[PDB]
Amino acid sequence: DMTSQQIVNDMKVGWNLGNTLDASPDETGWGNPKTTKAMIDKIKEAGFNTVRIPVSWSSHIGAGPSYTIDQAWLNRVQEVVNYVIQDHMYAILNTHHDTSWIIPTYNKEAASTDELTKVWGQIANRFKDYDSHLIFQTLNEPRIVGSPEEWNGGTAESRDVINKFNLTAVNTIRSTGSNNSSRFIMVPTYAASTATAAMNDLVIPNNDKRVIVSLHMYAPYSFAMDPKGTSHWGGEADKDALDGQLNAIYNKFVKNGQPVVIGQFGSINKNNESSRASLAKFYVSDARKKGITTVWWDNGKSAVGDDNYGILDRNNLTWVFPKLVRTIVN
Ligand SMILES: [Cl-]
Repeated sequence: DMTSQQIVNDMKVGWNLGNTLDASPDETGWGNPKTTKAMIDKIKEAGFNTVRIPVSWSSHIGAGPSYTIDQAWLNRVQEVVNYVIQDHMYAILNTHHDTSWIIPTYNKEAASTDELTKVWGQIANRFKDYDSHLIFQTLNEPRIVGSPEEWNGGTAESRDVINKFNLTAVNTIRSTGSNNSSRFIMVPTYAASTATAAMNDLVIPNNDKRVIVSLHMYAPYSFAMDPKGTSHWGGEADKDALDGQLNAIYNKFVKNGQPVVIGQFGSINKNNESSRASLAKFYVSDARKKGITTVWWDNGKSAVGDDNYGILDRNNLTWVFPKLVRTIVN
């Protein structure tokens, strides 16, 4: 009987198993160890209630027109889903670095739609009997790689085609029955962008009451993502800018009865844990006041500088940034 907003609130706060099943050609390909139950237990013990499990399917899909997903890969994905589910957390299962075959142009739409139907049909069938703690996310950051608008919310054409892709995925999921008839489903804007036009052009498939919007927002960019940007965050201007961004999401979606999960946020290590914790504390608390649940991007990289978003050392089961983790889960 739960509503989408009740689900989002129950999810509380999440952690991404990044650079893992989303790596290629296999789980260890980008330097992370094979995931264990003990790693996921650490997540639960810290107080997270959601794990997002990004999965890149491309390397595991056979030739058209069957597009068969390798059974051993599905079996491994299910092992990882089970770590999370057996710990009584929400699991988000997606498609991830799949832009090679998911291409949002009118010219590529028919072929991508067909493959999405075949691929989501197999994923959904395998996972159909899980309860509502398993959430499907149709697409990660669907976009045209290399286009000028890739990180600016796309174009009218690509935003239109993404709506068709999300609709195809939702219909395919629901068509498989069992608990997929009522499973909660996350769908992104173009690139999961918070750009005004990306959010304005999103159409919820079938106006389905069990669809949640997925957005990614590593704000503020210069502090959080840019290795050349400032290493300090705090104070009234920084709070005002972030509150403004969260309020735009609240005003567009949440206030109108459309729930939102920020399925990726985070900051890189600039030897600046205090600033990173100040940011996370404000981000998570202000998002929650606006009904929005957040999910930290952890790629297993905790050295200093570019792309080091990891906060758990998976190899020795140690939280590297203990003040930061505590601000995320409080
Ligand atoms: Cl200031």
